[PDB]
Amino acid sequence: IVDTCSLASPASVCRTKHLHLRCSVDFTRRTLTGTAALTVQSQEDNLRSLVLDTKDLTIEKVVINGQEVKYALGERQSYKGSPMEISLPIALSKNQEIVIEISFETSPKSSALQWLTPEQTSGKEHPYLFSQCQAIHCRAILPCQDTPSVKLTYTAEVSVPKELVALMSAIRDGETPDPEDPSRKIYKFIQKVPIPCYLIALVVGALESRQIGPRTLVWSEKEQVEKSAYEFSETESMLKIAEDLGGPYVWGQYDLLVLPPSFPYGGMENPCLTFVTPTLLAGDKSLSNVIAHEISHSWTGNLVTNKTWDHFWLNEGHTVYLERHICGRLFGEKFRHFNALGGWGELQNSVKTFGETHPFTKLVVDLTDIDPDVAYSSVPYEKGFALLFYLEQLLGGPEIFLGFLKAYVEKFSYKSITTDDWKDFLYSYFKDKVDVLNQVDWNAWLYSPGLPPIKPNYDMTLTNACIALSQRWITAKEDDLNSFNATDLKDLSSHQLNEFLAQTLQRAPLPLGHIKRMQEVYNFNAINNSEIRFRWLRLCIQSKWEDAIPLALKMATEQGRMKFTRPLFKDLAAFDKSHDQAVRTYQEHKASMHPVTAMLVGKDLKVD
Ligand SMILES: CN(C)CCOc1ccc(Oc2ccccc2)cc1
Ligand SMILES: [Yb+3]
Ligand SMILES: [Yb+3]
Ligand SMILES: [Yb+3]
Ligand SMILES: [Yb+3]
Ligand SMILES: [Zn+2]
Repeated sequence: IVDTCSLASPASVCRTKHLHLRCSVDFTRRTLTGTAALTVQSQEDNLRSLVLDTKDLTIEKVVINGQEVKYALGERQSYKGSPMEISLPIALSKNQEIVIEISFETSPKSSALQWLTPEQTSGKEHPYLFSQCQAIHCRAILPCQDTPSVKLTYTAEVSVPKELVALMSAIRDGETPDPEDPSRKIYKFIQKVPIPCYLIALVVGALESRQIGPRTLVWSEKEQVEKSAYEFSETESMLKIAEDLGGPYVWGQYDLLVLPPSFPYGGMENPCLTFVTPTLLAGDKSLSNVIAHEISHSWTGNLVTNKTWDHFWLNEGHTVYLERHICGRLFGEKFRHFNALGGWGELQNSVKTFGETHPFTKLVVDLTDIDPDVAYSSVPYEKGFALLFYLEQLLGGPEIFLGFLKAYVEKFSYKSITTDDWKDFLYSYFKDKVDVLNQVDWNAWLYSPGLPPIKPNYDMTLTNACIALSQRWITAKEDDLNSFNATDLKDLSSHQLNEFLAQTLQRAPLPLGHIKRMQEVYNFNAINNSEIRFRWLRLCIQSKWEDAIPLALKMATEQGRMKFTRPLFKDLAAFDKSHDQAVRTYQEHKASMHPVTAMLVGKDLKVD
């Protein structure tokens, strides 16, 4: 099967087995410079050339067997970058391995990287760099077969200014002063478990660590360590549950890195070092499902991997499925159902926003000539989850379906698979239930746009109070507003508060007087919980409350998680009173934003 997002030679032609990366980080030039040594195994007879992905890389030379070889860069193909063809000096037989050492330098404009000035950090004294390779940005750091169909181990040595610390998606393997430059340090890393390259990660900054479990340090700038250690304290208990459900955690360490506010995603499951947004820091551990999610990826995604990005739902549906099982183990089955139902609500929202015929409301997609970053949404997460929850109920319940899950992980560990591999295995595992599986509308579930053909069964117990309060507000007239009071919230958890706001946002706009009264009685402006504040601010802006404009602009820019930043900017652009402010604010912040987020918000706003 073809990876339409990669220009490199496919796995049927050759396979990278190992990367040795030696590089130096230059904050003055905003470049990573060094060598990438790829141990490549031929999958063909008489192999005489191969192609790697690159994007905005400067190649100095390519060395094989101690000598330079011929290579050429093809024309750039937009978001895919430029293909790099390398002429092998000796034809390779099948299964023969060689080492190809490429000397390269990244561009400042690397879409994989954000370079922060001291001013953009917590500490204000030192600059900061972080990577984000998923889906296809690893090629903007180093030449590689940038496709999740290929898995490799890696070792790395990274030279940085001595006042800073480097971390990677790997086990830390020592530091020393840089023997060539006393103003620098060299940090070493080893990743002994084979991984797709999208899992390669690097951060360099003024980082400190705190131990929070037997195999977990939290890393961040000093200003955030204390809050992060508390917020994620349940990590080890989640890892133990995850091991029970998925089998052995094979990666050794499970560290967490809390990035600066411009980190563009809730989390990234980089092996040995999950990256998360500081917008998780609600002060009460209430957004810890994101940690449960990233933990779960150590099985579904990092062990069993999607073969191409068209099959991304395999990564996300199964991970959300495991995530909600971890939460259910910790807080009860009724809570698992509460979050499952909330996820269905997010899928409804996506389908409504995209449109019920939109190609990216399909579960299995076709990314031919589409930038994965433009396609990305919560659909593969929630439509994928819905399919699995539906199957769980069809096939005899969670205990039975968890047996399939563990078997599936065992079966495909260290491999990259397609939707058919998954469905073939489902049928084999549940062969005594084929008659039931054969009545599943597979083509609709997998390939039709819109809401899925069947909605699962959800327990309503923790949801009822959220809907009831939302409905009171929606059905209230002016002469009913007096009856609302802070006592309304006294028995709602933060999770239920968030769901009340989600329910209400689905019916937005509300009358302006309603939203004013809400603030007057509940003081939602004072809540720092990022998920709650996000929905609250969207509700205010869509209901045309001008007072909320500065609050929404501030949330949109003072952090950069796209889940929040993109919709806030879009709501602000849609509101006539804030439109010009939204565009100008974007234009003022554009140069200092994450490159991917800057591109997407700019497209969202039609700024060019
Ligand atoms: C979430 N991660 C931490 C950052 C974004 O990572 C991506 C993962 C997959 C991707 O490609 C798609 C998008 C939609 C449907 C199918 C495939 C695009 C981006
Ligand atoms: Yb041959
Ligand atoms: Yb400044
Ligand atoms: Yb098949
Ligand atoms: Yb009335
Ligand atoms: Zn995920």
